[PDB]
Amino acid sequence: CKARCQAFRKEVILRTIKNHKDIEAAKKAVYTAKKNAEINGDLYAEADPKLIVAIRIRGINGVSPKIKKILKLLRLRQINNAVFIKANASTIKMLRLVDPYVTYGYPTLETVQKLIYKRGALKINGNRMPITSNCMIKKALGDKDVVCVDDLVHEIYTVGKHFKEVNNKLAPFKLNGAKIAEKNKKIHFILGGGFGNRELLINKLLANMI
Amino acid sequence: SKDKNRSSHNQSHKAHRNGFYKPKKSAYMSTKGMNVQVLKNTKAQRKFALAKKLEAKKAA
Amino acid sequence: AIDLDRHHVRKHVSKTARGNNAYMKLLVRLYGFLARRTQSKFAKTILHRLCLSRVNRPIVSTSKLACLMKKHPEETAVCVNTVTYDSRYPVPKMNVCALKFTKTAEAAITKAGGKCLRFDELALKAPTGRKTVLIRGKRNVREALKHFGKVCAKKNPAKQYKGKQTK
Amino acid sequence: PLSNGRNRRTRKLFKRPFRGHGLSNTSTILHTYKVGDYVTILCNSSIQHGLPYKAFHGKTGRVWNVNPHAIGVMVNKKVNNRIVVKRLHISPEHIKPSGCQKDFLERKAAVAAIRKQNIQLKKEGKPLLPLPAKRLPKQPRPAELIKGADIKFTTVAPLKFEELY
Amino acid sequence: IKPKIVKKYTGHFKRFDSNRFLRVKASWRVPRGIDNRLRRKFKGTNLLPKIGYGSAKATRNMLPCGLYKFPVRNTTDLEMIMMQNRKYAAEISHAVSAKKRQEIIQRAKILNIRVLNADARIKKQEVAQ
RNA sequence: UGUGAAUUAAAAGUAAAAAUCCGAUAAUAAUGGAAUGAUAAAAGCUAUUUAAGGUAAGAUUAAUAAAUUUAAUCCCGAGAAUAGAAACUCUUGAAGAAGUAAAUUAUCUACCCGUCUUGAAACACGGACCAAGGAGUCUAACAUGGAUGCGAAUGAGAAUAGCAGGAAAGCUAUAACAUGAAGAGAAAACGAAAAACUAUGAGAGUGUAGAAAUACAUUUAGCAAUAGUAUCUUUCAA
RNA sequence: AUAAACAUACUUUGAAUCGGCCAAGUCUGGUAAGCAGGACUGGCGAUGCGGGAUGAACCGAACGUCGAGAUAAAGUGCCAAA
RNA sequence: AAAAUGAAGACAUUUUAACGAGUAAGGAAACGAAAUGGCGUAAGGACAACAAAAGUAGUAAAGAUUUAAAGUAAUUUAGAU
Repeated sequence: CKARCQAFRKEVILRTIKNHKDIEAAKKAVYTAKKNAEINGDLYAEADPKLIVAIRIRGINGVSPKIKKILKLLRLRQINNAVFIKANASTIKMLRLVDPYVTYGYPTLETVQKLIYKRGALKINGNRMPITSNCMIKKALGDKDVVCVDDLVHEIYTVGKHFKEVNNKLAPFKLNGAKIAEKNKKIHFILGGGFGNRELLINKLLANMI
Repeated sequence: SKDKNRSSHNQSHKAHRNGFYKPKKSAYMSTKGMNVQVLKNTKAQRKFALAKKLEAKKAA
Repeated sequence: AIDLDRHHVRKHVSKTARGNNAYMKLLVRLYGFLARRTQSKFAKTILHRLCLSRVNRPIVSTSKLACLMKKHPEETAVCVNTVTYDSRYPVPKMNVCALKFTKTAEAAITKAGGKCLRFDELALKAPTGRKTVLIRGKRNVREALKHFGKVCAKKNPAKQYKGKQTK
Repeated sequence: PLSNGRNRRTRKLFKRPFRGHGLSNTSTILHTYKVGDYVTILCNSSIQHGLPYKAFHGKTGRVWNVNPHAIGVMVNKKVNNRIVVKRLHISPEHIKPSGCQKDFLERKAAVAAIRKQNIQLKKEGKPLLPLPAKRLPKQPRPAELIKGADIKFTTVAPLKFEELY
Repeated sequence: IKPKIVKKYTGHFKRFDSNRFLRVKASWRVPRGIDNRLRRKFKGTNLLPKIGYGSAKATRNMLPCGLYKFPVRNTTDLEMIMMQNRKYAAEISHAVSAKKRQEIIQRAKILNIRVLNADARIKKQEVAQ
């Protein structure tokens, strides 16, 4: 009967060990290279970020038609909505176009974990169901070799082969309110404002928003 | 009683509600007004293939 | 609020037999159960066609049944509509399942040696559909379709509703 | 407020290229157009007979019919809220071969060359080569290490303002 | 056993301007005026009926005693709610005489059905009796 | 002669205490609450077994070291198997509880309705007050559409003629005709098959697999619809 | 690359409407105008809510009935919560 | 909207998810998983104590004035005079 549940349980454990090995091993290699570059007097250029998290800051009223279309193609259809975005020349230009309406940056692993674990959900049969078990994730993304929520987190964070199929299943997160800016959300974050690229400082804003 | 003459205001918004209706595939496949000799060549082959097909259908 | 493309309106598909006919309502229940349980595309097709309106359920004559069934000798035509009789041409032997058979059409099928089933007998014999040939009648042969459009058009003119002094 | 003439507002549109007057090339009338080709309509004001309408200038179309002196071209036109199919007949003096698919035709040949070797490799039993990778937007650059022996440093600071007068 | 009946708005939705004119009754009518204060939901006057005020489906049409209403005109009407005496309650119609009301009240006690007009049209047995 | 930014020697120091500043962060936790709930067993938690594991960091020692370096033996130990436990208090109410209504007070809140208008609370018009009456109806022709009957037919409540019953109702009338089955031409004069073709498409099986649903491969079928065709009737012209 | 199955393609029948007004890192006539007329977009009209004391258009944000919490524009001597 | 169930329960079925501003204007009736749901006025044809005396009514009708209850509302219900 339900002897497969233990078989399912162990398999999730085995993948979790594999997933954490990949993230830890890749992180270790960066430190070793930085350590050796300093010894040899070289210069080390860190790799550009691959994952971007964008949040919709401004409402739905008074938006240009071209800006309106882009925010729909990024699934930022509501204020205080977060999505993950693959970083390339195509998407970076799009985010610049809608800069006054979004704030984005590069998330850490703990940010990705807390977003998926607390505010995560999937689109199953047209229904936005929150994540409640790995059996609901195995059904949703079985053919994409994602069977557990940890596998979901690892594929998002490392931007794997099936990011697009995995990302499109995740519904855009719904976040709470938080202090957006120092001055106001009418200027860029560089000017002390609210919108624009926050680089690694988006994690602090997401901490108060999750 | 002078009136405003003309405005394009709200005309692009109206045009994109039920947006630009593209033509179907059958619109690009019309052959009216093609080459006269090319039409003669195509018709000659179609009549040759059809007659052969119907002759075979008659045998069986 | 939320910026959607459109708001949810009722989907324009019928999911029940139109009208108060008690027997057609029973057929919808019979095939709604079969489509749901057997999960067969055939019962889904019959259930979908049973809910079309009268104008969307055009007739099929014995002449078209004869031709479509020529290379299907041991088969059962399944047409969700009335079956009329084409008096111009002979009626071969065939088993036909249809909503209604015209008095002249049923006698022509019966005399030739065929069988005029209804849609409950077919569900009893071939519920999932095994020796069936799905058949539907033509829709564009209606006289209304001639007059649709602008008759002044250069490509496909309409047909000019007649009236005062229609030369 | 303009007039509704056929060739209105063409002081600059219909002007010839600077030092590009007179007769055209000989390649224009010697180029062979086949059905399904991509062409560009470019009105040549030097030839006033059969000049295409000024709204089609610069549009890219498809050859749909080849006539003894004219080349049929099929472009798309935009109307109130729809798009219509326009079928024109243009002499080769007003059209030009289009390079819209030039890059695509390069990938088609690269794949076909690879697929031609695979039937050879599969015939001889050797493992077969993979097709070229798909195009991607400029990806994030990976981690790179810069040697410390061939490096010079330039200090950057805001510049003291100097009068241009 | 009886659930908690929650009413979202216990007041009355009175017609606009009904408090100023006697010709305008208090039965509600949606204002269709192009300049109407209420229909534009001005601050201070933005109280209109909506589907959002509807009470819970479970506790809808339920009397405060915890039962529903079932009007009766004779003794045979009671027999329709004798299997559901924990769900319904007899309510003698307003035109039923006093002689017939005793028969209904006497029988409803036999069938253990509550009557909500138990002291209706009673005789003058209030003083000197 | 004194202070002294900075630098230098020796002692101490394995370079994690505490406090403040500066950077870095915010979340795991503990203790008090608040809003809406629930009350019963747990994929709870705890105890006993073996042992995947502990990637700077569970401990110690060794070799050495600007190490998230390499070993050794100790500890703890996830899975799994075996045994474990939750049924409560006090106050108020037929001397009127909880709720609800009316009146008054207090804080907050509230411009005249209908209408034409880009825009009215408007110094724009109608309106003193109440009751009753008060405005998309009927006839005729056409079309679309939803339900209905019959179907190359449909109607024949066309007039009209009969029946029982006494009947402005009901029933019966091999029937003139209306619409349709054939279309084009101004008219004379005519009047439709190569028993069709091509493309995509609805349905039905069989096998394998994941394994729960469901997905892949193969055989067959070709309706509706759209487009394109060969052929045929009429017209100067399809 | 991204998004898209209550997707997409529509078909038929029909209503109302074509007096418009405003803003601007825009333009033309004019000395200028809360003047006259245009290009692109967003609004008001058809729209309430929080802020600008008050205001059709400005700023935030668009509304089923509610409870609790972080927030937006913008504020924190009293009116006035800080 | 999608799944599940379905001759009759009942609240116009059960579960899950998204959604809910609005002038002019549209959404006729019927349609079991119902192609919007309902309230009110009058008149016509039936139904209304199933055992042969079969809806209410001089043991007090309709109307009127009020007191309370049900419904988001249109309105309905009952008490007293």
